[PDB]
Amino acid sequence: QLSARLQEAIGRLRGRGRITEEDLKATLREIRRALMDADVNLEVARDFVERVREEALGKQVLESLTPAEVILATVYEALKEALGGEARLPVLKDRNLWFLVGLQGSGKTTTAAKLALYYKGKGRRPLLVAADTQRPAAREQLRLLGEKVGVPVLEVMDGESPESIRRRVEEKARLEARDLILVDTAGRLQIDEPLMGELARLKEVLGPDEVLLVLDAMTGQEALSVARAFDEKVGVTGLVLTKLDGDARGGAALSARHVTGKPIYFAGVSEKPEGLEPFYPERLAGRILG
Amino acid sequence: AIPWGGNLEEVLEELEMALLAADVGLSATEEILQEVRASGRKDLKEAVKEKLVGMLEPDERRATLRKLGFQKPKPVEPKGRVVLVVGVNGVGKTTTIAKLGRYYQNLGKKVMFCAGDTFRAAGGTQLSEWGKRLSIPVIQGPEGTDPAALAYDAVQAMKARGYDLLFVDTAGRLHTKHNLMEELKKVKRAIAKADPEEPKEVWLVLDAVTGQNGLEQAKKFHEAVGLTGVIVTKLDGTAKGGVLIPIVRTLKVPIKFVGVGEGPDDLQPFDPEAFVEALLE
Ligand SMILES: Nc1nc2c(ncn2[C@@H]2O[C@H](COP(=O)(O)OP(=O)(O)O)[C@@H](O)[C@H]2O)c(=O)[nH]1
Ligand SMILES: Nc1nc2c(ncn2[C@@H]2O[C@H](COP(=O)(O)OP(=O)(O)O)[C@@H](O)[C@H]2O)c(=O)[nH]1
Ligand SMILES: Nc1nc2c(ncn2[C@@H]2O[C@H](COP(=O)(O)O)[C@@H](O)[C@H]2O)c(=O)[nH]1
Ligand code: ALF
Ligand code: ALF
Ligand SMILES: [Mg+2]
Ligand SMILES: [Mg+2]
Repeated sequence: QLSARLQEAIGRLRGRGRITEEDLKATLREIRRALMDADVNLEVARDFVERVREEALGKQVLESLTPAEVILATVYEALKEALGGEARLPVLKDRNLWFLVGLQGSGKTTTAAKLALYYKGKGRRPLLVAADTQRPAAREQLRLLGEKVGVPVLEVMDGESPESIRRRVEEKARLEARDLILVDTAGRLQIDEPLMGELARLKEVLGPDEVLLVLDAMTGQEALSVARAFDEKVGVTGLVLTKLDGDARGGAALSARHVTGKPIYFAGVSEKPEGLEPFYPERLAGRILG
Repeated sequence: AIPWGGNLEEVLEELEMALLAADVGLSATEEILQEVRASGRKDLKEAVKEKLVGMLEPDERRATLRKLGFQKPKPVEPKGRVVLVVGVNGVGKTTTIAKLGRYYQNLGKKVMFCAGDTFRAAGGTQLSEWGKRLSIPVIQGPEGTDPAALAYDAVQAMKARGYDLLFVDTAGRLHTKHNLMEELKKVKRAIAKADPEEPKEVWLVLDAVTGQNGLEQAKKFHEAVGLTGVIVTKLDGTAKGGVLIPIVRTLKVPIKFVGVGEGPDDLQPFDPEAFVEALLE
């Protein structure tokens, strides 16, 4: 399963007995390069191999008779941990309101319907909220998806205030006894201050319990910078990684976790409402390294 | 920024980290740095800019006039009447077609849209809304209709009406899905079935935030349908669209336009120099 590059780096060192510190640094340099190829941000990839270095030495890799096995195990182990360790799903309570936030076209509208269907199946009574008034047909988009998964959709009006939104949502959720409110917000640049302000004010007024950063698996080096800005300017609580049905390696997930420390709750694995899975750190660790 | 005028080693070290942060990739970054190191020039700034602009140029004449110390723009003309727009999910294909329509209606062309995303919820309606806003006729069908059949009807309608340009939208698809790539191929043939000369342009849409997967997108779509052009969207963001360097280097597909917003005017013809400048900013 391992990548061409890493098959060589570790293969080199098998059967040689003990290895030198130079051999370690040479290896860690190849792991670094491999992570950058897997779209891990370059500062994060630097820090990641420095973490590996400490752990490998803390396993006395210099004295080991199978040090290439030690190194490779420690990469697999450190990357799994850095991606969250074990599968972790959100903890729901009696009242639940979540935002879906992020960059343009990352999969927020589609993911909202996926979550609605997922939680419907678990006795939740979701409400979808079409809060994107700019993207053409965006409200019809979520309405059609809502109809497919058998979940109601509240559609925000043009120029409607957050206060008026809170009001109509509180009203419908109560009158319909709905305990999972899914707010689909428009994609925006992390540097677009008025729109990042709009999102912070919407958070301020609506008080979501979760704010899910929807991140496309093919996102490159800006992932760090994007995750940081959303979390500083708005405050993120969790992550959804989309388009994992592609062949992008998904290194942006490590960048996002590195700078935010937030869990990656879900994976998106198709265009259809069924295409949702719990996220498994180990599974993506393998993907990044393969 | 990159501290030009610093010692050689610090300049090259910063340039490496710049290209890598710009998503240019390990391979291409290595390519560029070896030759900048080899060609040994004091004017590192001018030497790098020349080479980068050089990959992103299918044309030595502009470089010739540049280095002769002479400068002209000139609007992008598609080679034929049908432009087929392709790429993966959420990259900006529909939004970009609307921008092209605004761009060409401003040059006085008769433009038609084919709303060929018959898969995604409101996939066709979305382009329909843009057609209304720009007063551009839109050929569309119900969700689930064969996009090849629709593409066919759209070329036929374009021909019947004496229109200059037809932009065929297509549903976003991942390049790992062979059946969707074959469907894409089938849409292309449907076009040629209505007019053998067409499509003269096949334009890939590429999102600027995309890292190294963008090269795999370009290779795989190229193989399926033959790219003639590439549009890079969301360049109004912090990302630099660096994966274009490996794309143009390896495939030699020209960059047609850049997308810099969510409105209809937020399109510009590609400027290799303004791009390289921003890349190293
Ligand atoms: N293949 C695949 N496509 C996805 C996934 N999630 C979203 N998409 C597609 O990506 C495109 C952008 O999605 P959309 O939800 O409209 O983006 P938004 O602007 O974030 O709301 C749509 O064509 C979706 O079908 C996924 O997990 N896999
Ligand atoms: N900021 C910015 N957003 C863009 C650009 N091009 C497209 N988008 C946005 O990306 C999202 C998805 O684009 P869309 O045209 O639906 O993608 P498609 O799935 O390829 O048809 C929408 O929110 C667009 O407005 C651009 O150049 N800049
Ligand atoms: N763009 C796109 N189209 C799809 C997808 N899944 C199904 N379709 C459309 O639906 C047709 C087949 O549907 P399916 O039989 O796979 O349910 C395909 O030929 C394609 O046009 C997808 O993930 N993306
Ligand atoms: F196009 Al979006 F959220 F970015 F609907
Ligand atoms: F949502 Al698309 F092409 F991916 F319109
Ligand atoms: Mg949306
Ligand atoms: Mg579209």
